[PDB]
Amino acid sequence: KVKKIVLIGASGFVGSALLNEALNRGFEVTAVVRHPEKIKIENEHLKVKKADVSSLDEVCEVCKGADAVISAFNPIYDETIKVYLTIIDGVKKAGVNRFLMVGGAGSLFIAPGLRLMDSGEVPENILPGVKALGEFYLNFLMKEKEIDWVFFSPAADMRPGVRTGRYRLGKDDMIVDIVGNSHISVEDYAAAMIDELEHPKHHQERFTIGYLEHHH
Repeated sequence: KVKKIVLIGASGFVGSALLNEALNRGFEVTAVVRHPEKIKIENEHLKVKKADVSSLDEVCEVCKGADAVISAFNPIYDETIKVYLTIIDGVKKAGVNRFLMVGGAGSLFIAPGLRLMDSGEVPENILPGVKALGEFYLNFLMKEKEIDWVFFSPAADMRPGVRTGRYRLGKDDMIVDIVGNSHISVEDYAAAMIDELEHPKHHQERFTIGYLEHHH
């Protein structure tokens, strides 16, 4: 079973949510962040380390021995795509067989043959980053066979909320509620990610999540 893991980019709303969810469930975690000072969690199953995510040798070194690696790394952008690659290649060179990545909603279908990125529904101010993340999955992950990867596409609108434990799990189509909105809490997204880590249901593929009920 999976016991020891490395969490790359264990900061921000998502990285922090994954960090706490994994420790609370008995995992021994090595969190890699740019600013260790921001983390004040006290637990004997936790190690905090700094690494140059853009350096292949540094990513490879910190992942050695791990049972699995989860990356929550974010975020011109041809440099970004380049970093997404260095991470997965660093993980493969370390010998780990399971890699889980926090994805985006851009590559999800909102209609037959139409992905969210190409629809115009994405806010102008974040389109560049959305496209780069979607392109990495589509043009790189989809051809990878030398590791068991999982790209987890969150709902179009993800923010801090409640850990309800109730939601729909999908594959490639965006999940929307009765009102037509696609959303999920950061806490519920993390709970699902650790569920996939603890009890594998997906292999070399992308899956997604979203609420079915609507808040009032």
